[PDB]
Amino acid sequence: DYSGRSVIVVGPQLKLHQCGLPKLMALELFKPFVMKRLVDLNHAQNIKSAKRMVERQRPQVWDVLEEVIAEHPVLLNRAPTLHRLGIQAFEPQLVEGKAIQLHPLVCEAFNADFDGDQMAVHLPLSAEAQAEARILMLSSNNILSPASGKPLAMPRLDMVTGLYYLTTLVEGATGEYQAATKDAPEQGVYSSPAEAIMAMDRGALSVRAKIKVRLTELRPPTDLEAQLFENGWKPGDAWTAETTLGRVMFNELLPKSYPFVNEQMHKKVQARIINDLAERFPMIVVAQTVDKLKDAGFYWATRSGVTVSMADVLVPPQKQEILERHEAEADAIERKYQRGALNHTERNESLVKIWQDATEEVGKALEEFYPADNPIITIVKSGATTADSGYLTRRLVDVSQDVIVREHDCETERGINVTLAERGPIRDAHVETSAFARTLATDAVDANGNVIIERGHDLGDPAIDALLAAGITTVKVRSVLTCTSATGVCAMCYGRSMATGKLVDIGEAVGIVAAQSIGEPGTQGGLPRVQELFEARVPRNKAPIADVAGRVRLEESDKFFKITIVPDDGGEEVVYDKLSKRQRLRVIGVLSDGDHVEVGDQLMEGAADPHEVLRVQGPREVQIHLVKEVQEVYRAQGVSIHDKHIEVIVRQMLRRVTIIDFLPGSLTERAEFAAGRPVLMGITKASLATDSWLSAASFQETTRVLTDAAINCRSDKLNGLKENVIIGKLIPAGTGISRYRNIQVQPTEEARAA
Amino acid sequence: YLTADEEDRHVRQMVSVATAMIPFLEHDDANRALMGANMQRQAVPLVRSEAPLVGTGMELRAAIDAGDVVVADKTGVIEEVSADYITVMADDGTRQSYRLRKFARSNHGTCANQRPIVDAGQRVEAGQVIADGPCTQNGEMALGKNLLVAIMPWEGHNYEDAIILSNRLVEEDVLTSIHIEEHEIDARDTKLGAEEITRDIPNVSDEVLADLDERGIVRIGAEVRDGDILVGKVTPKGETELTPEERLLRAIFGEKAREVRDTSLKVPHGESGKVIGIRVFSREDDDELPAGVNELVRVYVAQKRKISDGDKLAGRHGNKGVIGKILPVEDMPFLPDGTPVDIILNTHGVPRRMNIGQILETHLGWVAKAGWNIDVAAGVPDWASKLPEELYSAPADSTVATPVFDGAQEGELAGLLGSTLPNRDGEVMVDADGKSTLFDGRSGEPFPYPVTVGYMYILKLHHLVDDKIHARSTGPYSMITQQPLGGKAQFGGQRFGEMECWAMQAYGAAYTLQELLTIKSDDTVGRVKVYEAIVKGENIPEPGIPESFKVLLKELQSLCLNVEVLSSDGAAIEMR
Amino acid sequence: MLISQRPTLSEETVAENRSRFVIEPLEPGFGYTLGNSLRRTLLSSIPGAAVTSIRIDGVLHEFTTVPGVKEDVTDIILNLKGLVVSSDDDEPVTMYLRKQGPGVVTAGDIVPPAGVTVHNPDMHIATLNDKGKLEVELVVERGRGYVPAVQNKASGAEIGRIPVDSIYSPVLKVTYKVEATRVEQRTDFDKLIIDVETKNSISPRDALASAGGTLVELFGLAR
Amino acid sequence: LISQRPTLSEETVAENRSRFVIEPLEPGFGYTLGNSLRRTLLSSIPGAAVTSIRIDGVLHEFTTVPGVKEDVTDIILNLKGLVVSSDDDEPVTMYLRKQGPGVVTAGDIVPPAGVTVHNPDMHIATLNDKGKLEVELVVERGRGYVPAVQNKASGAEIGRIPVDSIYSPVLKVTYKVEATRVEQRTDFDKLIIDVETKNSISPRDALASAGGTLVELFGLARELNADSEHIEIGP
Amino acid sequence: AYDTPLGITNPPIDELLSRASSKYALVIYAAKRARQINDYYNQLEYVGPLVEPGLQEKPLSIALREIHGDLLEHTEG
Ligand SMILES: [Zn+2]
Repeated sequence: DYSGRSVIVVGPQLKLHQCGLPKLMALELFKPFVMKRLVDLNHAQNIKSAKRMVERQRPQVWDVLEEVIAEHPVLLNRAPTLHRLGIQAFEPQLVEGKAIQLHPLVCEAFNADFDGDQMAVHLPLSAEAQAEARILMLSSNNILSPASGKPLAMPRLDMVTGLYYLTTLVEGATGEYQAATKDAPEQGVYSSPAEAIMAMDRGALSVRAKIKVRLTELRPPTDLEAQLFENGWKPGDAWTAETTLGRVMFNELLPKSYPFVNEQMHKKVQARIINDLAERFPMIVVAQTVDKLKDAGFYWATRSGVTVSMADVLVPPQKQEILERHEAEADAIERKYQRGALNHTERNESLVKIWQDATEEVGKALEEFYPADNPIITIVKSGATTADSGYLTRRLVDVSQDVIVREHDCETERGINVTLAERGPIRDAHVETSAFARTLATDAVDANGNVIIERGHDLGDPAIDALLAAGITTVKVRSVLTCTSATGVCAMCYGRSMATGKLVDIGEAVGIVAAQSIGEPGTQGGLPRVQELFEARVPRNKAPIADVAGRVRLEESDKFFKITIVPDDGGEEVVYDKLSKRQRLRVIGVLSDGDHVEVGDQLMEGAADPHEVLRVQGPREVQIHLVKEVQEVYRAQGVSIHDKHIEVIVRQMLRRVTIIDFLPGSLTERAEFAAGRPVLMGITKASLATDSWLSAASFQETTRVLTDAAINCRSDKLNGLKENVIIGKLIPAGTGISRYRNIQVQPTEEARAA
Repeated sequence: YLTADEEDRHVRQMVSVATAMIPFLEHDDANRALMGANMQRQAVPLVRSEAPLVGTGMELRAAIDAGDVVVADKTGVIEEVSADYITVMADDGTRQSYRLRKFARSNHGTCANQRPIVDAGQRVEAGQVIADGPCTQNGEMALGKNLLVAIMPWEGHNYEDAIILSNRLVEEDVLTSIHIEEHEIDARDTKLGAEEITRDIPNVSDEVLADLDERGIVRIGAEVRDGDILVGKVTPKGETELTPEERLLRAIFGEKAREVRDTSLKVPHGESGKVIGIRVFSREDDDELPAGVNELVRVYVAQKRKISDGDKLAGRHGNKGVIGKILPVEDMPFLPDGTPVDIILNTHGVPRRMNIGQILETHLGWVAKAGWNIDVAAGVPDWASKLPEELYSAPADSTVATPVFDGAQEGELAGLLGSTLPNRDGEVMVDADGKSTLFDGRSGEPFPYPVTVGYMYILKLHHLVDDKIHARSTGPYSMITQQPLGGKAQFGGQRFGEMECWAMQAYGAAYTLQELLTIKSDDTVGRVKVYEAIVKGENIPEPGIPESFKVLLKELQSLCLNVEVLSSDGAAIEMR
Repeated sequence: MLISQRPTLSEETVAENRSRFVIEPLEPGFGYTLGNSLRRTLLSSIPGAAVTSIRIDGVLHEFTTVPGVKEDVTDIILNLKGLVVSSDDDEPVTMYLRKQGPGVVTAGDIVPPAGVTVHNPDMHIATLNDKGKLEVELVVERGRGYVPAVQNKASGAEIGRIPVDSIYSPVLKVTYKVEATRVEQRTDFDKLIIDVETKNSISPRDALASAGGTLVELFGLAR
Repeated sequence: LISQRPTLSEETVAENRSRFVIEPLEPGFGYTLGNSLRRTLLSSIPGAAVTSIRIDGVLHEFTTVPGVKEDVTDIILNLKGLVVSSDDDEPVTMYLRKQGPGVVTAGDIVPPAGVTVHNPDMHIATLNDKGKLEVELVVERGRGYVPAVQNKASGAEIGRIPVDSIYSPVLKVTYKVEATRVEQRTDFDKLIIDVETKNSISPRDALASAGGTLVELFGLARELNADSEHIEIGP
Repeated sequence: AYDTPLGITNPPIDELLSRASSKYALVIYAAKRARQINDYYNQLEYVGPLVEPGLQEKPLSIALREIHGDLLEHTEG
């Protein structure tokens, strides 16, 4: 109940925390509410009169609607719902028309195109529900992707081009600064930022000019800030620098405390600057700062002067004619191939040189052919421009939903090593998804020298650069794989919440968030390989791993390969019998005969059997391997998923050890546990093995689970959150934990006196 | 014709009917073409049905073949023409007539009005068009209107797919379309008695009946809002066993508790319009109505639908978006004429999304609207070498046809923009680039850069905001499962799926989730308690047990599974 | 450097319905802002002079036909919308139009009551034939801007009457242009001309003077 | 015509800054008069400012002054902040001379009869140990913002520096528009105007100045007929 | 300097999160106080509003201002 939907239209004039609500919809939605207020203020005496008064849409009820709506949040949601950001809270504003007005920045999260999409609206009723919308699900509090930590409400597609244009620098623009000499003084300087505006309204100053002025309210750059003061600041102080008037107006949008930027506001830059703000400033600041970038971005997107027409879209006539010689030479070489002058490989290689010649020719024209100030290029230079995967996400969710932070610290010293941008004379490209937002298991000291960072630090981006100076090439960081928490995981092991940017809060259901963070791009060497890994199935094409360390002897049979490892023991030689030449050797360079090999190296390029490396290298390594494989697939498609998400899923695969024999049956929990062995099993098998029998029934193999559960006469403790959802109980996560649902709210004796 | 197998023996046809009507089809991507064709068969008939200004040769043959247009069977001359019928006196001496469909409802509620295009004393020929169909003008398909377009991003109101229109399109009824809805209700024999429809209703004021006739059906030409009565029907009821508090008022006010219950047709929630016609079928006289039915009456309601913010528009090239805003004609980017532009389309869709043709019919649209006269006296420019004669000169507002795979070529288009005759007082509004200096109608200052302007042919799409907006606070509840459902008088409830539950769990909002799944959907006792709580202003009550779960236990028990609730203290509980 | 010479407003004529107006002298960057400040007011708040509702004896609603006529009632309403009227009497008043026999009904066939006048009698309304009898009344009211058809359920008109969209805007098409002269030696100034065109219900001077009165009274920042 | 309800309210941000709000208008009247107000306040209010100066010792030296840290440019825009109201309405010449080390302010300059400097504490330049300064100033009444004129382009006055003239007292102005419920429709204009002013005149008085020069400006058009019944706007 | 928040956003969550352990505690924190305030407006005596209320302020928005002012203390179970 208390729900509705309609088609959505753009809301460029809205604040980030707001939404346009059709009056009629808001009327029927709040019907019961406006009925009480309509009777209290004695417009109608009995409730029956109030109902007919709203039903007939009497003109008097529109004033009572703004009063009940005020500061009463609503929940918007668009199907399909991929991540938790697919549902957010907004401040409802009554609007004319039958369409919902959605803030333009939230389109990224909802993946909401304005081609006619519809959005649903729900009305939180109780106090706890309203509070959850105001605090937990509010729009302006959720800015960062809960998968990569990257900002999502960052401007896009319109404001990008607009901001790009505003800050760009044009040579010889009207009013360009000139250091006049010997006849008059310099003409490019200006008294204050306001004066330049008066010179811009008049034909004197072009916003994209290279003029220089003295600012008294913006903060100067870091390097230039030391030379000028080094002791005081410029809240009332002044200083001069040479920048475009636009770059000035741009920096005005940022916070006063942030240092001057002075750059062409490239697409990539705005990500940097917005990222920095989230770390240094509270949420409300970033929310308001992104709101200001929207207005400016749009305004200048209109004055940008970007329109398509005959000239811009025109494809160069010369390109078509140049390819004629290009196609005749590629064909003329084909006529020589048949004659016998081909030489059989250079001819094929030479054709690529012909074909490559056209590619070079189009580049020879491309930027010279279309004037540098081309609107199609400007859009490019600025950077502005199903269920099968959701089937996998369902198994992901069902195997990790009960994974929630249950304590602040487990106090374990165990951890895992991060490469941390090694191979320098050079930062690793994947540090942002492996080292960022972690916590140190052991202190990090550079010898010889002082300890660079103390154990248990947040390992923010500023810390990496500080670490980079020391020349460090590895780091030990806590992880949910090594966490020793009896129930769930601990905050310190999990680390920083991607959404909040601070330490994860106890009660966060990191399991579900992990499954979503992984599932969303699933719809976006693909899903079969990912599903092959999480289900723990033997690789499609098996690849052998080294069973022992030593040198290697390589032999080539007919259509086969033989690989013998000469151990350094040196004991029984390890021989890997028959290996299809179709599945060629791995790479170090490419492996050759006589190279040294370690206890776990993959001998040939391919998918190693996870059950193989488990028996060989032990549980801790299988997790490292699987995460490396999964993250490599997503990395191949350009998807940024922090390792901790994948790790949450992997942790649930090694939780049980086979016994089957000192005990009745196998597959008892590691904590539950007379010798057992570590086990690797797929998510589907792992989730069906949960202790709750109605959770396993609602998931898969319904008939099977009941029969075995009825015989064993099992009893469900109703501990997991799935169960409580079915019977209507409070899920044991978030606001449902014991610690959080027993808070006693009493006013201090000191406050009541007032 | 060539046989399929005959293709091996010896060595525009690939285009469909909907596809062959997209001008500049060759330059648009194949995928965009099909998408554009689907949207042509998605348009709705407009009251005025203006023909496309830049089209292709197919419109004429396509219109008459559809069959919704009136074609003279034999050459002759008309005798009398009235909105009802047209009759032509053939030279042969025979006499033929044609009754014109007027405001007939289509399958999906679209209007099927025909218009007469001929006059008295007019000669006609065999196969010639006599009257215009719904979406035709003078014999060719008119699925939309021609509008002035500016391709500037206008301050985020046209953000990323949305569109902004002039208020003119509302004042001038250019995009206005009529829609007709049918309603039905019947009187039959019942188990208890016989259904009877009449003006008398058990409990009503004389104002709701103020629009009903004797029989109790709404009178023709009446205006009906949501919840009003269309047909007054009543069915037997008993035993009543009315509550004591109900009867005490019955005696106090002296209103006898009637023996029958009200089953009367009311207009659905969110619908409104005038009553066009009524179709009454009664068993009394004639009328083969199925066994049990004693009378039937159908009500036809129709409405003029002004183009509204939220509706969907689209061109023939696959571009579609919602009407994001409608700006007053005043504060609209307008040419130096003071000529406001109709709609403002954003440029962002274009980058590497090819849709190139959409820009071509925009320039050709301005050429066709303004007229041209090539400069061929001594020049005879090289670009017009391939051109046909006397196309050189054309007057203002002329129509143009560019068949798909051989239409106007690129070079010729450029030359046509060079010859672009003035507007009333000699002056040029569009350069050879198809751009012009537009004046921001809200600030007054011109837009610093030349903006592309032209005339494009766009369509009003099938699904409209009025039909798509839904809202519900409380309404009907399903029988087997108490979850809400919207039947008559829509009041349908939005459905909160598992994926939505996943997100709700991810946030940690335990209460919001419980509320949605228990007291908003399935709690037979909770939903009523929260409604009582809201009206009193008291705190929201504590949720109970979702009826879905209760039914679950019975389903397990029906399967011979002894489910036991197993409380910590009493150890055995019956839901009751 | 005060160059003080109060602005001068000059009438002019290009046609009967429209006529230019030229105001000089003015400061820099003042023409564009002032011009659109009047255009936005002209196109909107000039009072009419419009028709609210109509009533045809033979018809009860807009979606029927009249025996004999060529246009349906919905196509006649669309025609009736284009008519430009003018009324100097407050308090709605009704016109009449009765035509019989073959011929063509036009705006001239409409009999205006005392105090109103039809300014484009040449307009085509409907074409009648031998059997066609068109008896129609029209209610003229005075307002401004564009008002949607006031439905007869909001006002108790009754079944019979037909509400129609009303357009009170005597102004047809407005534009402007400025010829600011930047003088290097001395005396920078601006000068604009506006092009006001009306619907024949009032004159360009009448409209501009009405728009001027609105803005003048509206700029009450003195309080 | 009778408009339902206009109003105008004022809230002060600082001593020389204030927000003005008009509520409610009739759509789309916000954009109509909005841009015309900012245009009037900025370029239509009479005020006096500096046109051109000349310094002793700076005749063909491009950028340096002896015995003072500040250079040519830094002092030109230092003076552009000088606010002085005058009724002479012609290029009067004030004079500033201070000897010895020390910081000169806008109070050291001797104002001729009719000119009154409003920012005495304004910093102008810092002096070297054992230094003296003598600068000539040309002040004339102004309107808006006139860029620095070319000195003569004629025979000449050797060693004459024209400077950008900030004639109007209003430093800068910007406007916004919002919609508020009229109890019937959501779309009713709300005009927000943001004016930062010189201490010559306050914002309240600065707005009325723009209101008078604008209402009398439109009086011409009203004079043509004066009986077309435009809009009442109540009392 | 984070300019004045509008309606729902005020008060900022950061300044609220200093008054409790987590964002989830803040929820229950203000929620139970909201039920407390609304009971006082009808009728185990009821307390509040400790802060001078607004024109028509909702009890949940009152409890958030109260928490921002440290006017009450809570204990987690
Ligand atoms: Zn841990």
